Amino acid sequence: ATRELDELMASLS
Amino acid sequence: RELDELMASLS
Amino acid sequence: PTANLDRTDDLVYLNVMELVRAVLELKNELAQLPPEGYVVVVKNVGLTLRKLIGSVDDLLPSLPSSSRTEIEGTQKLLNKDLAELINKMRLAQQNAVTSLSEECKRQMLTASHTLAVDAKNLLDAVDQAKVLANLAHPPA
Repeated sequence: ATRELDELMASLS
Repeated sequence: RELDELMASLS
Repeated sequence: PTANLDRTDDLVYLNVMELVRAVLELKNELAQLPPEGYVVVVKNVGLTLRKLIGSVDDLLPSLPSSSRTEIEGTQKLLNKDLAELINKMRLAQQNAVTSLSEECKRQMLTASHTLAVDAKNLLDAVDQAKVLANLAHPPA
């Protein structure tokens, strides 16, 4: 399960 | 182990 | 303190240090850095966190299900930790030059700090789990 984290990671930059 | 010293470095 | 194990092949352990480093960069660079410079340092913390979580997920299979749980436990918590660090960073950016200019930066330092402490508690459970599953070896 990694779906939530790369959500935040996309949001910045 | 020495990450502890790295840790107390944050304090 | 932390367990003394063979860290040479502990990708968890290394990812923890890196994350702690990134967190450490942030701390003594906020006072200096401009608002657009906040995104970069918070990004590195995020980057080292996803590295970390990836190397823990790779392990989670081969280890006891009572530990799978509090590991997945703090893994969830760490996302919640990054969420807050981002949002406090965005606030800090948008509230440069206002009343809580400084107050938002204190919140960034808090959020990142607690992120570092949680990551350590992740390492700790991971260490215990490797032991409890005959997986751990003493320093070489």
